[PDB]
Amino acid sequence: RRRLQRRIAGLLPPPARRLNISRGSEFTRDVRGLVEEHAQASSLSAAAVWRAGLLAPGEVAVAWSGWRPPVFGDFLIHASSFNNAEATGTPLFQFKQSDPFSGVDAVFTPLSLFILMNHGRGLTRMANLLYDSPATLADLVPDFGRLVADRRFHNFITPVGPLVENIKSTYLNKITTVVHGPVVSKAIPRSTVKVTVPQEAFVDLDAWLSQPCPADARLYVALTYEEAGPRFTFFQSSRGHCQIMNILRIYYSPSIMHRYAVVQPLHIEELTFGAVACLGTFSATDGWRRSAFNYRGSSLPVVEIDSFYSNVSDWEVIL
Amino acid sequence: MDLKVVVSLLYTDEIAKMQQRIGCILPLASTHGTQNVQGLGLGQVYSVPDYVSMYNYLSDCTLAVLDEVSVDSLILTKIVPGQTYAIKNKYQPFFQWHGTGSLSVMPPVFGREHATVKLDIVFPMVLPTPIAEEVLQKILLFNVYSRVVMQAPGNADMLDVHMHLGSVSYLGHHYELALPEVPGPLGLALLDNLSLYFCIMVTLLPRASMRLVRGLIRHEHHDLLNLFQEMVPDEIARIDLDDLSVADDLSRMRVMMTYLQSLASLFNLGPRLATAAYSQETLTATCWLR
Amino acid sequence: KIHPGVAMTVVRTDEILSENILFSSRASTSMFIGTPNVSRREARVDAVTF
Amino acid sequence: EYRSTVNPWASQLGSLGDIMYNSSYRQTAVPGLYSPCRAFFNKEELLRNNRGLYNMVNEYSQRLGGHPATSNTEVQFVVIAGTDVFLEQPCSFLQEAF
Repeated sequence: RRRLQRRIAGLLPPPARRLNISRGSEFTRDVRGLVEEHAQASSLSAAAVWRAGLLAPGEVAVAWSGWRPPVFGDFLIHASSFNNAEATGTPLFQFKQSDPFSGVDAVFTPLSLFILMNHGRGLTRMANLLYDSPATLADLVPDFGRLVADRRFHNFITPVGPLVENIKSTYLNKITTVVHGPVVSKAIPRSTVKVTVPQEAFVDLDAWLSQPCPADARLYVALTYEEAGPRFTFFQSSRGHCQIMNILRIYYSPSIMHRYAVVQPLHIEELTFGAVACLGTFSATDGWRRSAFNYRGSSLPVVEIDSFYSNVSDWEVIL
Repeated sequence: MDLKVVVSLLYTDEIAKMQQRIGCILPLASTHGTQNVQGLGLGQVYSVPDYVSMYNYLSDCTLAVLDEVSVDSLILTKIVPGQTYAIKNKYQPFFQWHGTGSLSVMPPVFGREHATVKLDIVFPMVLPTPIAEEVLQKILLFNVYSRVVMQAPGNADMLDVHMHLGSVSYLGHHYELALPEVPGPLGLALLDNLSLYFCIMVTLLPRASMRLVRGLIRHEHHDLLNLFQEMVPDEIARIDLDDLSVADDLSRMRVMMTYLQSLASLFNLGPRLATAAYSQETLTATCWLR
Repeated sequence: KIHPGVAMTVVRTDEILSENILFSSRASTSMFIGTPNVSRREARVDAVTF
Repeated sequence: EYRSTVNPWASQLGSLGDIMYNSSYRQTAVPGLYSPCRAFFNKEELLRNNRGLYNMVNEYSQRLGGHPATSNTEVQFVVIAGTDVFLEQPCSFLQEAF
């Protein structure tokens, strides 16, 4: 019953919430013990692993903290269906193939997903520069035109979130994407990763309206059905999902009667005007710093959502 | 934190039957340390079968995978929305899972005898979301089409509703179903009340939509779309009544709004569980609460 | 079994399960070995994956 | 040097031996079967060897050169795994047949 006292001693101490520091230049051990968050990658020695403490159950502790470990979904795609000059921080989209036993999936980055839309009818210059032939991508979906024609394209693509690591294989490329959690790279210098989305495809919804500012302003994807070929736009907002559907209806108010005027809805399935999905949250203050993205020839403008927290949801239809 | 739950109670064939499903999930009664038999999954609700109460009970309590079965205990861990788990597709209606597909939990519509263990313990079905909503639609239209041919044989045919309702389809997977071909009228079947909600809301939708358009169009222009989409309905549903007792009309409107919201919260499948990387060779999948 | 108006050149291929001989000279490449590094990549509640 | 072709139904540009075989070789083709004469007919493969000899052989051994065929299966499929298969082929180098 005295061993229970040692057990409650090993179980008590929470992470340090307050710390009465005195001066800054002293750098006490207690404030170091507050600010030291354990690592994830270390050299391979049993003493080095013990100081890194990776053997601790669930969360890391040297023989809970409001922090979540990220999961890493793995995918396999053909080498021509992807360009190895893609950025690290770019969101990806899985298209479910129609074979029952598949093994090799089919993932589309928005640059690649653009040329599934343009062929059949700046940014499109780069999308044709990187993925040169649409025919190498027009076949990963077997029946694209029929699936657009009955407007069930959105429930076949589930977003998988941003990319992390691309081991540039020869034929069957293996990519790792974070479906959930803190988006952080698996590198030996563990460098920060910023999710990028191309600028012309990404319209802000905050300054589109031109006092309550929260910390987590979410990022929304939206596939929309146009008679001029469907479009993938992205959305930054600091609102609730209840607000995001109404303000997206008001934002798409020209395009709905555009499609209504050009194509009359003859059947009953064309009335779905696309859907939305929360891709996750990030910091509302330091959001969406612009940057540039060079291939060997050209440069498209591109946003950089920095320190992103990925969280996929399902599809909620715009109407 | 601490996640284990040790519940107290079996024999050798019970050991084998519970050992068959050591990767499946089932709900609990409370998030405590020790519990009894009665607090386990779907026992006190499913023994008259009724779907909407069981979906409410499944969204009510928490969920738990089980880990090990002893002679007198079942070691099981409840799931928390913090961290991730590893569960299995070890259900006798075998729906093949896929990568980054969201998994659902619906109460068992595939008969008692498939997803059960006779000691009682009733496990819920786990299956992905498009298969979930499609099997919901294809069991609901099966219900109303069975009730119609039990009422009127000249409105539909039995093989007419088995060429298109006995099978679900998802990425080439053309499964079959165990449809209850003899439901029996006056309720008394599973999904007897959900069709009875669906018909009432689809009956009160004209009285709702016309009253809403006539009440919204007098506020002259917040938007053009309420009159822009006046052409897309048929004119048969346009000129219906425009006059009723507003006591009766208000009561009908309140009941249709309540039943609509309950039905729309049920058509959302419930506790959505998200996968990350499924492995069919191991029959396991990374999963976490959403 | 009469000849038609056209002739055909069949084309096949063949698989030779050889047993090759990699021969290299001494001190060709100058490889650089790095320190091994362990890393946690998925942390569930039943068994962590290193 | 006394005859241009020895057969005029395949050596021509829009000939029978080209237009039923020389589609662009894709790994993501839904049929995906292995057609063994596609090394002798793919014009893009016929102009990948436009480079001189040294960078031809280094690009021949630095990867799987062009159009390999699978082993260990019943009917010969085109190569789609690529992780555990490894083979060199001179008929994707010197463009002849025995």
